[PDB]
Amino acid sequence: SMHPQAVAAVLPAGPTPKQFCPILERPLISYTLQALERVCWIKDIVVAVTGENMEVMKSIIQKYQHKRISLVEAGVTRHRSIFNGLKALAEDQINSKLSKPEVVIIHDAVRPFVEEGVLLKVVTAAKEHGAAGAIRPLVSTVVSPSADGCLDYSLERARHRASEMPQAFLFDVIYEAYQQCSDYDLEFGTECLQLALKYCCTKAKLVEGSPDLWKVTYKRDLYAAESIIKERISQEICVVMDTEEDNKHVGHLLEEVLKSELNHVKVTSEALDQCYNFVCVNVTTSDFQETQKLLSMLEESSLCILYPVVVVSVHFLDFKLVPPSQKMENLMQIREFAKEVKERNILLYGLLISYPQDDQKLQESLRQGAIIIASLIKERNSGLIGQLLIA
Amino acid sequence: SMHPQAVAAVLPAGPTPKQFCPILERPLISYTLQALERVCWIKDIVVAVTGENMEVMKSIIQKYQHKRISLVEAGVTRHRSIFNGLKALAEDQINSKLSKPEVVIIHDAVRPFVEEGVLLKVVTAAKEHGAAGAIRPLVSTVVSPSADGCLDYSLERARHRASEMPQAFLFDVIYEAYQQCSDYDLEFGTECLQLALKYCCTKAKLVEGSPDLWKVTYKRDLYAAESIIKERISQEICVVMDTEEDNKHVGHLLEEVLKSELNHVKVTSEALDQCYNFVCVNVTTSDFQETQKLLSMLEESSLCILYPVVVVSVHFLDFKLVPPSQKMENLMQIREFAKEVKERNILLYGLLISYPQDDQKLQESLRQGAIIIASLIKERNSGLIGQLLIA
Ligand SMILES: [Cl-]
Ligand SMILES: [Cl-]
Ligand SMILES: [Mg+2]
Ligand SMILES: [Mg+2]
Repeated sequence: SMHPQAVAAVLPAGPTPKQFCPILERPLISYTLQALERVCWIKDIVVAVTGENMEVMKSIIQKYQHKRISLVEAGVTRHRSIFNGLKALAEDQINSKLSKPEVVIIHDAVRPFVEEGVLLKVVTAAKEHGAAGAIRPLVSTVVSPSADGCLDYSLERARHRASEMPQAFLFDVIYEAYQQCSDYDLEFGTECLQLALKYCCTKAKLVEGSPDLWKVTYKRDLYAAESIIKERISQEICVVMDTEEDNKHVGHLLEEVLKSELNHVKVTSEALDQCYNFVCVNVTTSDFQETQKLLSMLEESSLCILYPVVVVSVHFLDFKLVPPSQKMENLMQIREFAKEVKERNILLYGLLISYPQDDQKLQESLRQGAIIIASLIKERNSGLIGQLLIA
Repeated sequence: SMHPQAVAAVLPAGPTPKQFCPILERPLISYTLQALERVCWIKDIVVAVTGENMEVMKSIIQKYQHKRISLVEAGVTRHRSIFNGLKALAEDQINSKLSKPEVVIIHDAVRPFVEEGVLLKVVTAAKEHGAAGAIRPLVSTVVSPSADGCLDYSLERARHRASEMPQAFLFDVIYEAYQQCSDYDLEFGTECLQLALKYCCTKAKLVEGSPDLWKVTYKRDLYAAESIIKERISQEICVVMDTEEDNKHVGHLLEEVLKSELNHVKVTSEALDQCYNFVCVNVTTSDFQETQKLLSMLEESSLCILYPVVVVSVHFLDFKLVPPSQKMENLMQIREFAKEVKERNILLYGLLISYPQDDQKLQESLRQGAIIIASLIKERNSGLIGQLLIA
């Protein structure tokens, strides 16, 4: 209850920039906006986009239900885009629609893994100093080429750092800096903290940042970001079951084995909240009554808007190696359901567990079940939807 | 037939460095060595490792069958490790075991995506200039902190570049540079090209490099590298079949649909060479005679040493929705085979295609088959081995 007061954010969102490149069919900028919106004390988030993209952005705001977002037109350069964002926040006009912050954050649309910690640190350092920025060590040596493309000099790696986002400023300082800024610097400047230093004699505080702060620039960064996203949504599973005592027991049985086999995963069970993996468990039918309920409940929801939701429909059934033909015929309705719910961003898979078995055989099947489920969750791959797997 | 003559390479292999971190259970350094060994004209590859790791490295050389590798002891710093590598190549002693190169390449063990192109360019520039290095543009602004951790100054992004590997030198130049180098510079220097400039007045040629040249430093770089590796081994598939005319036709049928559905994939068919994906096709039995032959042929091979090999055993069978119980019982031997060959780094999956069907139903099953196969290839995930999938 001690959150910074009067804070807003500005994102310039103007190889080619990757802010609209999809990850799991969702544009990268949407993940960044989500990460910023989760920080309750950032009152307004001002995003600069170009005219050609203004409609894509608005559609993105609607589709993913982003809150506290005000759009402004980007300039041709990054400093111009940021200035327009600050203008919109200045509350110094008849036209102004937004409270003037004390502290403003600058972030980039292609840096989706920002969290409340580093933000708090840069906001706090900026109150005390006027300006602040996240830094990282250099991995590569920096060099200066001559006109003919030969080594002129090398810089001492230990005396330099890479400037990263987020940055934060006392609003009046940075706004005043932009108002004094030469048009040359607006065109060719890359670094807001250098503006504050040159035009307001404000020496920014450099805060140490995590490896997560990097900017998505290349294809390989998109790969890395996809993986981090998929890992983070793999850490929670909800096992769902009927009130029937048979179903509750196998459901809880599976819950327990998922907990013990998948270390560092939060597993819960609900009868029949930011969870994207569901394990629906059934003994008492050769059908999908429980799974159908769960799907209809998710087809409505906005869980499916934000990330692909994985649903594993699990059936405990009596059989030696293969279940009887007629029961297997019923289970194959999974294919049809999977095809339908794929359209709503749900990935539906089936898993058969032989029940009952001898103790050790059943233990092994439960472990295999857990591994299979973890695998389907990890990969989140649409290619295997509708399959009936066996533990 | 115009390859550079008298070339050798030196790799200093001494968060914590990631050269022994596994990707697909194979250490990162092994992928780099493979990439360098593929360049035929690099006569010797000298790798510096620390004493504690000398045995791991030797084991790695044996396990993955690396050629042309000579090991030397790493120093405590990077310049010391490189000097020892050059010493071993100098051929200026009774103890010398290696031809003296005209040009030597320096590379890093944690940069596995180096290819003949950039190598040729830096070797060629180094003949003409004495020294040469790959460069990249800067993504982040570089700054200098003051003692109290505040912004001192920012560097102009457009006048600087990030120095990357590979680098190459006329041997005598760089060897002479190391022989004149102060112990301070051996301790604190990060940049071989700066050595050549300071101690031999050699201005290195800066060659433009690809985004692939980056160094694996963080967990997120390991993710990216894994993805790139898996993508590159996904571009070739071998469909394997009996001489039986029935099997040849369904095998070739599937080959053709894989070609058309998987654009930019090289697909070939062999009867029953750097391919890690096999599709074994069978109509004429409810058994795995053809697949067993293929597995035994791979259990011997060194394909499985370098990358996990994916094998999809495909059965075309008559059935409406579910195949008859007794035939399904036979197909479940797949589970047992998969468990066994997993130990030899082979990932075995099963796929059932209903045959015959009406034209359009069969077309659809073939397409789904292709998507399933592509998915299993893409992910290369051990969790789903032994499953019988249905197209
Ligand atoms: Cl402006
Ligand atoms: Cl030495
Ligand atoms: Mg600018
Ligand atoms: Mg050194």
